[PDB]
Amino acid sequence: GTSKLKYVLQDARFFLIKSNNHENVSLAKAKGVWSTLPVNEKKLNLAFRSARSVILIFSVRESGKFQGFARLSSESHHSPIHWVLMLGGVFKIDWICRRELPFTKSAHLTNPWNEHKPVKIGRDGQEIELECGTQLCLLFPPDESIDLYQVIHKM
Repeated sequence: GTSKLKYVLQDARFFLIKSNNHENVSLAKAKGVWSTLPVNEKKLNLAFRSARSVILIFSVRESGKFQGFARLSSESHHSPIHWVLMLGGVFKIDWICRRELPFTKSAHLTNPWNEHKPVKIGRDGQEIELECGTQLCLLFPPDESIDLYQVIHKM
């Protein structure tokens, strides 16, 4: 069901994460971490202290899809992660959906914080407005392997 998901998304902040390869999103899915460049690190750190939930939505560049989304559980903090690359600290994340979603299913969603361009268009780190980000997350296929009870307890 979607109800606990809606609870987690309530008044959350959303950010578009662009990755240039699948290897890094596979590592993120496996180890519950992410790292980004400092301009985005400072944005995410400010947003983490600001909101009940800060959601990253992942897209690998040239794939035509989003690869899932996750929730910040930490601020960035400085075991070396062997990304396929000046980086910042490491955020710990909790995955809410590890399922893909093709851009063709999100064509009706525009992002007011990026000139109302379709939500798939955006620089790495681009913030997604509340309602667009919420509906984008609800578009993903339900990930039956994930239990949001643990995640709700961290709010």
